Amino acid sequence: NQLQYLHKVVMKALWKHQFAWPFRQPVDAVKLGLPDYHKIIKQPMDMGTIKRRLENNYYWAASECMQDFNTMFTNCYIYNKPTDDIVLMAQTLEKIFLQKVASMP
Amino acid sequence: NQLQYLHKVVMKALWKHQFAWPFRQPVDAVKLGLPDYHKIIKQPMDMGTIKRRLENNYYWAASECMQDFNTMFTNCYIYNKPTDDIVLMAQTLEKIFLQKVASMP
Ligand SMILES: Cc1nnc2n1-c1ccccc1C(c1ccccc1)=N[C@H]2NC(=O)OCc1ccccc1
Ligand SMILES: Cc1nnc2n1-c1ccccc1C(c1ccccc1)=N[C@H]2NC(=O)OCc1ccccc1
Repeated sequence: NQLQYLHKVVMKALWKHQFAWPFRQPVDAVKLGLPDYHKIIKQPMDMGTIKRRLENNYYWAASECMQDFNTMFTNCYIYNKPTDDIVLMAQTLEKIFLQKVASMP
Repeated sequence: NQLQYLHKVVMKALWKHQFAWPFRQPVDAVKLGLPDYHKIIKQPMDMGTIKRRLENNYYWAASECMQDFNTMFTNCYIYNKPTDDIVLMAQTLEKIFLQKVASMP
């Protein structure tokens, strides 16, 4: 019921979102040219991974899925500079995530 | 019911927590010697403010209170360096926040 909601309502909205594109797949540190990314960020996470996990019944509790969303956003804030656009993008998506989590069954 | 839960269960646990102390009052940029804090962080938030707001029935929806917790943690990640202790402290508290939010009525 709760994981159904996270998949059917929360992920549906965030995946579609205008600012979703950077978070749809794992950060490729080599392509992006970020040699220090995996030195700073120890637990990478992204929406593609969360989506697969929801589809394949990976999670046992809603909170596990919620923690993955949180880790995704947090990594972005920790690695990037405050003035970066990605930071505003993460904030916008996280706000919507928390709003819908408040309405979870 | 939901705001009661946020006050009685969520705030109760986080306020007591070992790592709560830096977040119990607004960041005093002058005392802490952070001249650029309010240039970078545009919406300051802290647990003291959230606690007063819960006590005084300030909030209309649980999500408003949840957004304040999120803003508090996010500010910490954006302003501080990745290796700072406060960053680990925020992560620990945020994990507990999200865990209890998953059990909200
Ligand atoms: C997700 C995520 N998390 N971080 C990043 N993405 C990301 C993932 C996939 C694609 C893009 C991005 C964007 C991005 C997103 C949107 C707009 C602009 C940028 N930015 C990436 N970070 C970056 O390029 O760091 C700059 C840097 C480089 C070297 C050293 C220090 C700092
Ligand atoms: C909350 C919160 N958010 N940021 C900070 N606190 C905070 C609030 C109240 C009290 C302490 C702290 C601690 C803290 C907390 C715990 C342990 C260590 C530190 N650190 C503060 N930041 C800081 O000193 O920046 C270093 C800096 C200075 C100048 C320039 C650049 C960077």
